[PDB]
Amino acid sequence: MKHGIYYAYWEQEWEADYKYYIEKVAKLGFDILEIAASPLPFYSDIQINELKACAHGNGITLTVGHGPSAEQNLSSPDPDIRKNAKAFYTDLLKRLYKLDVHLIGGALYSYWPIDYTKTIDKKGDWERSVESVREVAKVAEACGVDFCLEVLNRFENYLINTAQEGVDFVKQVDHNNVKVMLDTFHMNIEEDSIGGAIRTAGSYLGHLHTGECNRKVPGRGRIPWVEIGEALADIGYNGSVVMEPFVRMGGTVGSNIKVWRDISNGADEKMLDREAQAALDFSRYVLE
Amino acid sequence: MKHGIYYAYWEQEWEADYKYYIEKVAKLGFDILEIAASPLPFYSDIQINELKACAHGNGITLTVGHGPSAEQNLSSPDPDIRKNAKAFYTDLLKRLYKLDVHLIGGALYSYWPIDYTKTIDKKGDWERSVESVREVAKVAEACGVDFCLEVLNRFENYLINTAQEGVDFVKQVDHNNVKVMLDTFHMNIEEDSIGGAIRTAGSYLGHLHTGECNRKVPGRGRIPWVEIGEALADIGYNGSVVMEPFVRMGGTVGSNIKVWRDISNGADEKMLDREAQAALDFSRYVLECH
Amino acid sequence: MKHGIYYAYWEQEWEADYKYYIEKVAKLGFDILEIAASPLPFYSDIQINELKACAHGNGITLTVGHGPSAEQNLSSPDPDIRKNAKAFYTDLLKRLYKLDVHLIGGALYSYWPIDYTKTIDKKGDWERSVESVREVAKVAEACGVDFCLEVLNRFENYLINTAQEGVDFVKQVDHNNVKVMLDTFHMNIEEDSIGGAIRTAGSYLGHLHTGECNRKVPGRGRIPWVEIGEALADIGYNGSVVMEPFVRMGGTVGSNIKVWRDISNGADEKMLDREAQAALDFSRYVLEC
Amino acid sequence: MKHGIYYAYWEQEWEADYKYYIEKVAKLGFDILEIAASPLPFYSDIQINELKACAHGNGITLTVGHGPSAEQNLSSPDPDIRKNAKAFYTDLLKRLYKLDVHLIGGALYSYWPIDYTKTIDKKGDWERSVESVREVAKVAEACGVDFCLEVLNRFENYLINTAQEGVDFVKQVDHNNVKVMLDTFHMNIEEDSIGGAIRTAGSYLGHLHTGECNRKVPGRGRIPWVEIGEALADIGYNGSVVMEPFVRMGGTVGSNIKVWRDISNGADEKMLDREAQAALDFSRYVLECH
Ligand SMILES: O=C(CO)[C@H](O)[C@@H](O)[C@H](O)CO
Ligand SMILES: O=C(CO)[C@H](O)[C@@H](O)[C@H](O)CO
Ligand SMILES: O=C(CO)[C@H](O)[C@@H](O)[C@H](O)CO
Ligand SMILES: O=C(CO)[C@H](O)[C@@H](O)[C@H](O)CO
Ligand SMILES: [Mn+2]
Ligand SMILES: [Mn+2]
Ligand SMILES: [Mn+2]
Ligand SMILES: [Mn+2]
Ligand SMILES: [Mn+2]
Ligand SMILES: [Mn+2]
Ligand SMILES: [Mn+2]
Ligand SMILES: [Mn+2]
Repeated sequence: MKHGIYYAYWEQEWEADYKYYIEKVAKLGFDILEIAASPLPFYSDIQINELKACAHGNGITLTVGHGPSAEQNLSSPDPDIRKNAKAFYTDLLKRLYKLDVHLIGGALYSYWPIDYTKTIDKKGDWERSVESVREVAKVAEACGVDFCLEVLNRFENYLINTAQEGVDFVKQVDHNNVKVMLDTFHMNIEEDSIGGAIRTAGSYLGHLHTGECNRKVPGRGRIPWVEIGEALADIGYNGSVVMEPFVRMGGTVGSNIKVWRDISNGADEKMLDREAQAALDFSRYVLE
Repeated sequence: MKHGIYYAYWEQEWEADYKYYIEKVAKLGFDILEIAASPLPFYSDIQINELKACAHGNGITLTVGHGPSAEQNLSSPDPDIRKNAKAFYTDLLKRLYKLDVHLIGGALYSYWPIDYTKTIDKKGDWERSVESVREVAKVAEACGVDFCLEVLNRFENYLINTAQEGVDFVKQVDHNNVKVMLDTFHMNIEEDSIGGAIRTAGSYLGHLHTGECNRKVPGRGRIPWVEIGEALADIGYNGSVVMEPFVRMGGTVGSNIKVWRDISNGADEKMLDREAQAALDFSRYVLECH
Repeated sequence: MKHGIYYAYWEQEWEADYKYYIEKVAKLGFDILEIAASPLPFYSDIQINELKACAHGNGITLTVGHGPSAEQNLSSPDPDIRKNAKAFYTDLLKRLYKLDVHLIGGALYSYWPIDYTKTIDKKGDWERSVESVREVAKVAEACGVDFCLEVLNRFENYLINTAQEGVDFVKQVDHNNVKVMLDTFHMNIEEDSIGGAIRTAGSYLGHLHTGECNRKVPGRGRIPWVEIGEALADIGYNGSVVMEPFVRMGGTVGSNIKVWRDISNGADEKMLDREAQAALDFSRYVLEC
Repeated sequence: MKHGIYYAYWEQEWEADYKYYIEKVAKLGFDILEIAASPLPFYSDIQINELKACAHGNGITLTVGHGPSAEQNLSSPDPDIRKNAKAFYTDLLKRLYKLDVHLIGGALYSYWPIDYTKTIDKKGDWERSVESVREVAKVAEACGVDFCLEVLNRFENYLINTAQEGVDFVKQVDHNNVKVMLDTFHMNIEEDSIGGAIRTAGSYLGHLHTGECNRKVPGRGRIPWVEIGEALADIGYNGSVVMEPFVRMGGTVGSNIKVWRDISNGADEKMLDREAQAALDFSRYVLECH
C-alpha cells in the first residue's frame, strides 16, 4: 500500500514549488506527493519533463487532486461551460500522461467549492454529469489515468454525499477508468458506518484520502483507523492512501477549507514535517 | 433530565402548527417540544396564550430555536442591521416571557445560514457580537430567558466552532443569562474529543442538541452516546436534551440543512413518529445517571 | 431476532423457580427465558410438563445454559468420567426433548469453572472433546436440540478462546446441530475484532449472549453494539440473543462469575426489572437491521 | 513521558538475563526496561551494582514489577505470613534503593496468581492489607520507592478491580509513597469508562501498563488509545507508561498469563523486536500531550 500527503498541508494556495515538496516528502518517507492540478495547464513541456524527472529521481509517485471552478463544471446546464470543461480535462489528462501520473481525484463530476446562493438542480446536474464524465473517461483511458470521483459532505457538494451514491454514479457512468474515492473527513459527516462505506465502495474504490474529523493529521483524533484498516483489507484495497490535513488559517486554501482557528497551534515548518512523518508512521502501522 | 424534539423533524419550513406538534409529542412521550422562533413575532396575545395553554394542558415544556436572518445579525459591522437585530430580539424575548419559555438557542451571536461568498472578518464580527449579546443579555435576564449560543461546524459559522471558543466567548460576554450550547452533529465535526468538549463547556453548558453524524435520530449511528452521557454526569448537567433530526429533502429546511438525498428512506408520518419515540427511549436510557 | 435474558440475573444459585421468571420476563416483553440445566435431572415428568406449559401459556421460549462439573467433562482423560458425562448429557437432552427446548449452550466441550490448579493438556483434551461431542451431537440431533459451544475467555477455559478456535473445533466435530456460540463479554477480552469475530463465526453462529465488559446489562458500557448489529446482519443471523447480566455478589453464582463488588448499586428486584427491560428495548432497537 | 516494556515480552519464566534486555530495549529506543523482582533477592552487592551500571550505561531506567507468592501475602490472616511478607518487601525495597529503582508495582497488596480454591474473605483481607501496606510504605519512603498497587480484573484478584476501588484502598492507607497503578488490559474488563477510570485515579496514578485487549502490543487492537492519552493529559500524568505484551505460549509466564494459543503467530526474536518498536512509536505518538 502506497502512502502520500497533499502538498497543500504546507501551503495556502492551489499551486506551489512541487519540486520542493517532492524533496521534503521523500526525506520524510512518503511514497507519494499529491499536487493540485491548476498550475499544470500553465506548464511548458520543459517544466512537465523536469517535474517528472524530479519525482522519478526521488522515488516519489505523483497523484493529482482538483477542485473544479464553476467554469470547468462538467454537470453545468450551460452547454458551453460543459464544452469548455471537456476541453480542460482533455488537455489536463494529456499533461498527466506526459507527467507519468496515473490518477486524478476530487469533485471531478461537479465544481468546488459550490455556490449555494444558487438554485440546485440535482436531478439535472446528475444526468448531465454522468453523461459528461463518460466522455472524459474515454480520454482518461487513453491517457492511462484513473478518473476518481470523490464523495464529499453535504456542505461541499450536493451530488454525491455517500459511498452508495458514488457507486451508483460510477456504475451508471459505466466505464473502466472511473472510480470511487472516499475521504475519512467526509465519511465522518455523512456515513452510517465507516467500514460499511468502504465495503460498499468495494472494487470501485480507486483512491483514499485521510484526515481526522477536524482535518488534523491522522492518528490522534476520533477517526476509527483500525476499522478502516480492516475494511480496506476486507475489500483487498491495494491502492494508495493520501493524507490531506489542513491545520492553518489564511489564503485561498484556508478559506476554501474553512479553517477559522489555528488548528496547528503555531506549528512551524519543522514541526509540521514532524507530525506528518509520525502520522505516516501511524498510517503504515495501523492501516496495513 | 428533560428530553424534547424539534418540530422541524416533521416539517420542511421554519414554522408550523405548534399545537399539533405539542399534542403529537406529548403522546410519544417527550417532555419538550422545541419550536422555530420566526413566527412568534406575529402572534396576537390570543394565539400566544393558546400556545402556552396547549403546552400546559399537555404537560409539555417549550424551548425555542432560531436561525437568524442577515438583518438580525448582531455581529454585523452595519449599525442599522445591529439596530434591527437588537430590537428584534427584545420583542422576541418579551414574547418568550409571555409564552413562559425560559430558553432560546442557536447561532444567536451571528446569523444562519452564512453567506460564504462574502469576505470574512472574524475578529471584527467577534468583538461586535460580544458587545451586542451582552446588551441583549439584559433583556434576556428580565424576561427570565437563557440565551444559548450554539457552537457550530465550520460550514455553518466562522465565529464559534469548538466548545473552547464557545466558553471563551461566553466568558467574554461575562453575563449570567448567556450559556454555551453544544450539538452532537456539530461536535462530531470539529472536536478532538466529544466527552472533552462537554467537560470544557462544564457549568456554562445550558442546552444540548442531539442527532447522529448525519442527522438521523439518535441510536444506530456512530455518535458516542455513552461517552456523552458520562461526560454529562461528570459536569452535573441540569439542562435538557433536544433531538434535532433532519431526514427529509425539500423546502427551506431541506435546503438550509442540505439534505440532498432521502435519508428518511420513505418514512410516512407514522414511521417518523415510531423512530422518534424509539430514539427517545434510547436517549433516556443511555444518557441518564451514570 | 428473538431476545431473552438468563434467570440468574436475579438469583445467586444455579437453579430457581423458573415459572416465576417465565411470568416475569413475559410481562417485561422478552421472547426468551434462559435457564440453568443443573436442576433439570431432578425434575419429575409432571414438573417438566408444568414448566413447559408455563412457558407456552406465556408466549415464552425456553433456552438452556450449563457450566459442566468436573464429573461431566467430555474432554476428560479418565474414560469413566467421559462415560458418565455422555450418560449425563444423554439423559439431559432427553429431558430437554420433554421440555420442548431445542437449544443448550455453554462450555459443553469441557467443564466450568476450570480448576487451574491442574496441569493443562490442551491437545489431548481437544481431541478427546471433539470425539465425545461428536457422539453427544448424535443424541441432541435426535432430540431436536442445537448443541452450542460457547467461546470463553482464557481465565475460564483453555480449549476455545476465539471465534476462529470455535470454528476450527466445530468444523472438526462436523455435525449440523453443533454450533459456535459467542458472548460479548468474552469476545471483549480475546478478540482483535468484534465484528471480525462474528463474521468469522458466520453460518456456524448458533447462539449469542450479551453483557457489557463488566457484565452489566447491555447498552450503557463500552461494548460496540452498533458494530455487533451490523455484523449480525452481514452474516444474516436470525437466531437468539440472550443477555446474561451478573450484577450481584453472593452465592455460587457470585463466586463463579467472580463479582466482588456490588455492581448493582443496591438495586432491588423492581429496579433490576426496569433495567433489564430498558436493556431489552435497547437491544431490539440497536441490534436489528 | 517515559516509555518502557516488560522484559517478559521475550521470556517464558519470571527471570532472565536483564543486562541483555537492557541493551536490547536501549537499541529499540525505549526509555525504560521493567524487570521481575523475583531474582533480585538472590543478588550479591556485586551483581546489583553491575546491573545498576548496565542500566546507567545504556540510558535505560529500571522499573520493577512483582507477582507476590502466597508466602508474601500482606493481606493474609496468618500473622506469620504477614510477618514474612513485611520482611520480604523491606529487604526488596532496600535492594531496589541500591539499584536506584524508584518504582515497583503489581498486586503488592495481595498475591498473584491467587488460588480461587480457597474461601475468599474480602472484607478481612482488605483491612489486613491496608494496615500492612501502610507499614511497608515507611520502608518505601525511606528507600525512595513508589509502592504501586495495580488494579486487576476479577479473575486475577478480588480486592481491587476498579480504579475507584484502588483510590479507596490507597486513600485508606493514607501514605505518600503508595500509588494506584492502572493497566489497559484490566481496565478493559472491569471499567465502565477507560478515560473515566484514569481521571478517577488522578493524582494517585503512579504507573500505567499498556497492552491490547488480548495482550498484543499496543496499536492495532480495540483499546481506546486516544481517550487514554486525553485522560492522562486531563490529570497531568507525571509518570511512566510500560507496555506488557504477552504473545507466547509455554512456561510459567505462558501458564500464569494464560496464553493458550500462539498469539504471536510464529514471531521469532527479530519479529518481536520490530513489533515492540512499532508499538513504542505508536505509543509516544498517540499518548503524548493533547
Ligand atoms: O476533500 C476535499 C475538500 O473537502 C477535496 O479532496 C479537496 O481537498 C481537493 O483539494 C479538491 O477536490
Ligand atoms: O444545528 C443547527 C443547524 O446546523 C441549528 O440548531 C438549527 O438546526 C436550528 O434550526 C437553528 O438554530
Ligand atoms: O458466559 C458464561 C460464563 O462466563 C456462561 O454462559 C455461563 O454464564 C453460563 O451460566 C454457563 O455456561
Ligand atoms: O497485569 C498484570 C497481571 O495480569 C501484572 O502487571 C503482571 O503482568 C505482572 O507480571 C505482575 O507483577
Ligand atoms: Mn479529500
Ligand atoms: Mn443544533
Ligand atoms: Mn456507566
Ligand atoms: Mn449504571
Ligand atoms: Mn455467556
Ligand atoms: Mn500489568
Ligand atoms: Mn487531541
Ligand atoms: Mn494535536
